[PDB]
Amino acid sequence: SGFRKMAFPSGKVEGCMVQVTCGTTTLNGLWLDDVVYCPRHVICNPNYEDLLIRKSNHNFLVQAGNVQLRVIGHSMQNCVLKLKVDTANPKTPKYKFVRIQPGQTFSVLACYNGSPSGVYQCAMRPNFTIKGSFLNGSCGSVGFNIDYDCVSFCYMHHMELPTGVHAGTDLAGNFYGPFVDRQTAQAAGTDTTITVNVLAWLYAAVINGDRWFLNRFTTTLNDFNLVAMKYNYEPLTQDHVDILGPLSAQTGIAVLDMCASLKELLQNGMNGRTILGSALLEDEFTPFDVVRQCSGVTFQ
Amino acid sequence: SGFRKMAFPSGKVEGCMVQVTCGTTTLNGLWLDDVVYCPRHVICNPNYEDLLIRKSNHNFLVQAGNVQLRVIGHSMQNCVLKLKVDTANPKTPKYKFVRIQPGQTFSVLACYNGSPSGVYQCAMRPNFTIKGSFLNGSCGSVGFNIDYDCVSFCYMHHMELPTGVHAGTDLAGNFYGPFVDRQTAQAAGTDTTITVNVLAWLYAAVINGDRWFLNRFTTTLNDFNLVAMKYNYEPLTQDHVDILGPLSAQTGIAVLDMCASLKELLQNGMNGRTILGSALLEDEFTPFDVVRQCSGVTFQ
Ligand SMILES: *[C@H](O)[C@H](C[C@@H]1CCNC1=O)NC(=O)[C@H](CC(C)(C)C)NC(=O)[C@@H](NC(=O)OCc1ccccc1)C1CC1
Ligand SMILES: *[C@H](O)[C@H](C[C@@H]1CCNC1=O)NC(=O)[C@H](CC(C)(C)C)NC(=O)[C@@H](NC(=O)OCc1ccccc1)C1CC1
Repeated sequence: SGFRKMAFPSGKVEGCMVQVTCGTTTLNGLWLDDVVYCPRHVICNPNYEDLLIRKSNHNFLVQAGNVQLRVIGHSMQNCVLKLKVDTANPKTPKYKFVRIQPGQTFSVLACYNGSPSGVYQCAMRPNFTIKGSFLNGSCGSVGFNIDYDCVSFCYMHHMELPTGVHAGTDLAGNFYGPFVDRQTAQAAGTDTTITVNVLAWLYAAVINGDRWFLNRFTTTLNDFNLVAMKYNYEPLTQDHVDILGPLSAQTGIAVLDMCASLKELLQNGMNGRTILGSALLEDEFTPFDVVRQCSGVTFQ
Repeated sequence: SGFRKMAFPSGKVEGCMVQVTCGTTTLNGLWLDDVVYCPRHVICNPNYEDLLIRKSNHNFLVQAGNVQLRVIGHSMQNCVLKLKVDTANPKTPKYKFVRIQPGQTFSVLACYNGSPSGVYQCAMRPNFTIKGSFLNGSCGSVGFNIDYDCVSFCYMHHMELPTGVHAGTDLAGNFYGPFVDRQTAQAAGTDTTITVNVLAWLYAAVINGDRWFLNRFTTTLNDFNLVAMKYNYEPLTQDHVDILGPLSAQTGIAVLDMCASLKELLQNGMNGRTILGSALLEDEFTPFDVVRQCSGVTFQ
């Protein structure tokens, strides 16, 4: 038992990170097959693709450790550079590129100079930012989930907004949210709490022996949603309730009783008590995250 | 910027996890060179020396993916079994076996049937437990730190105590804390807060822009101590103050002044405010961890 913020194991992603140097800018790249994916602003109100046509293949130093990968061709797909190199990465996992939805979580392998520094779990916030940990040179670090043996890359890091939150793209180069890879003013937008995740985390708490917050008040999805709007919570939908099925069925607490639990926590606070070692309602565990961890799902 | 609970990348440990089955008991083992380390209760108020002498090398199916490893010897060092096998692990990294002190952190690569499930950080609490995430079948999972390219193995899991906390050994088989690997009633003992860690996380907060908790008050080492023991915080030594020097100089906040901040936080609480997104005072970040995350250090 116990419950912790758990990342995927990152060896499948570690074996892909490369350093991409161009001019006096260095950042990270993702080497899959004979392609290196990286943020286009390594070539830097830019006209990126005017700036790209003025580039040559030999202008791009790609270093997989202490071995120089040589670029045989390049193209730009939205906000990512794709660098065609002369070597297939023999450590290329089975992979896909996916675009995650907000509320969904993923592991970030933060890198600098091609080298993995640490791994941690993030959620895509409702305002299309992530609360990451990223310094100068961490761009090109990827987020990912694993299913069985296949890596689903969902995030690549590009920028930090003034409120200390982070913004990036999928591996197709399209930003999450209304951000651009340009050093002009832009703000994260107001965030909201991922309600379905909070409820998932309360189930996890029950599955682990935290029941002090429970009651047997019930509620309707409509009455609950009136309260969710009052406290800056995302609306709860019947689809959310459905995904919460397995969790409810394992604990014996109907979704709508646990929603009534959430409501009393929202109106009365937690009153000096902690849930799973936290004094706040945690919203970065999906239902799938709860089920995987509380049942020991592993990955080949 | 940002500060999140960050694990070492796990791929060097991933290449060393195997499945160890004996009788009907399966748990995880660590395969370095031609030796597989695992919890000794895999051969299970027993008598382990008697139980071991009754075992043959063929009783141990050590299973590495789809490559059965032939056992060709065995021995018991305290609570760990050492299974010499006929193949040296080609993916053996540079490694060390270290016994860590309380307050020190490490990453845990939770595993099941020799397959990684996730990675996360933990601290050796002062009562020699850890607050992990471990189910049936997770024994043999290791805790570790990474330095340049060297894996310092420091923990191997064995058991969960009734409070939901977790107990284990170093890789020389010696338990942390008074605990024994048998189904005899044993409780964790009273835990305390790692004061030096809380102060380091206060600095992380400062480096990341949370200053609301600071003040111009100051204190003596003993006066702040007089307060820590009131609140179950552990003594702060002058050795700890020294270790906080780098953080003190980078922020220009003297440690005894940060102690004054923490003192005020202990006597008044957080009163609705968060620090680094927590409403409790976090103690599972060492000064190391802060400097490494807030400066970006990597691992080849
Ligand atoms: C890639 O290594 C870095 C990562 C940044 C640096 C520290 N933390 C990070 O996540 N990315 C950048 O340096 C980008 C470069 C561009 C903009 C993608 C070309 N710059 C930023 O992250 C800057 N953010 C920014 O420009 O956001 C909009 C903004 C808001 C207010 C005033 C001006 C601009 C920020 C580091 C300076
Ligand atoms: C190895 O896979 C497991 C890991 C445990 C299982 C659940 N979570 C974990 O971290 N280890 C065990 O099953 C041990 C086996 C021994 C005792 C180490 C040989 N058993 C336990 O963890 C059990 N706890 C226990 O025996 O603690 C002492 C105790 C306390 C109170 C009353 C009696 C005994 C418990 C999981 C079943």
